[PDB]
Amino acid sequence: ASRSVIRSIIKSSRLEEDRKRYLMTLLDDIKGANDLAKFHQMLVKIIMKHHHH
Repeated sequence: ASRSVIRSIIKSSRLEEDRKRYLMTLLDDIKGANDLAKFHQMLVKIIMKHHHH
């Protein structure tokens, strides 16, 4: 997905702030559309797993 969409998903999430910042450092190191898409795919899985507690 786009960097802006991924950023918003992390920022709006209920993850611990330091864990949000961790994910942003990873995102900053990601390069390319394919890799951004894979990151977003991982991210959604993480968020939904965390939410489902």
